[PDB]
Amino acid sequence: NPNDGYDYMQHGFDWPGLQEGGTTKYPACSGSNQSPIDINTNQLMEPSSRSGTSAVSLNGLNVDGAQADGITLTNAKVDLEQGMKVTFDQPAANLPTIEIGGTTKSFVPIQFHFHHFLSEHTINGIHYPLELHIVMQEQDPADVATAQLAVIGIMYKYSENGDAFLNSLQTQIEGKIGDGTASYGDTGVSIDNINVKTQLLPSSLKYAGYDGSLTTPGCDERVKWHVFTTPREVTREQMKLFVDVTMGAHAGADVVNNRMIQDLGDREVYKYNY
Ligand code: NA
Ligand SMILES: [Zn+2]
Repeated sequence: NPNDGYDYMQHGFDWPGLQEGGTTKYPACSGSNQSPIDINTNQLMEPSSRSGTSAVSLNGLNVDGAQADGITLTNAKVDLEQGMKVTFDQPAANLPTIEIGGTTKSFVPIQFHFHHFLSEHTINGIHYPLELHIVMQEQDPADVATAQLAVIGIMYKYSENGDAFLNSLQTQIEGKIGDGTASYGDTGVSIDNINVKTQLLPSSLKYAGYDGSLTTPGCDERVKWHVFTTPREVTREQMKLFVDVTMGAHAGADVVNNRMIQDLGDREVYKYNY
């Protein structure tokens, strides 16, 4: 019930073949620059060998939000259903940039969401219990439907010590469910402002970048991926929030919402800040 024309029962294995009225529903899900992928750290190439795309200048994302040129996601809201999407007022200053096809472009964070219980990307063949995707869109694109996107992927490994931001989100949500001001399935539920640098970015800026796609249909190949290789931490107790919210919203929802890894094909993956 959460997604419309597809689900995660086969982790997307079925997506490229779905047809309706003898017409293929998601032709781009069969492309050759699909995401997610495995990140083999011993095979990462040097950034200068990547044609057409530079490292991201994190700018305001990597400056304490309390600072003048630090970004704070404001008027933040979370959807109480699978993926727990968080939306907020569009940042307009200190935007991160990426030089693409020779042009430096600014990127605007538009939402962030989660892939819970199994990560979409793997690092050296290993999955993480949680992967956060901060989705950014190039500023003023020609058409929003075909806009260049940049996504930041952040992993969380199981640990005996949970993450601070996840704790706050869990506390806020569990509190609103408890006092009746929010119900599972509600969308755009208010939550506290978020300090990108202190609450979301991991402890090291090391990341793997490559050319990829959306990991949900239509799988459009318009994403510059930045997968940070140092994980944050999460406890099984914090992971319970995702099940409660996901099944509380739709009894038929898939609690493990990861698309399977895809063929790298002729792409290389590059290492940044190593
Ligand atoms: Na600030
Ligand atoms: Zn995602």
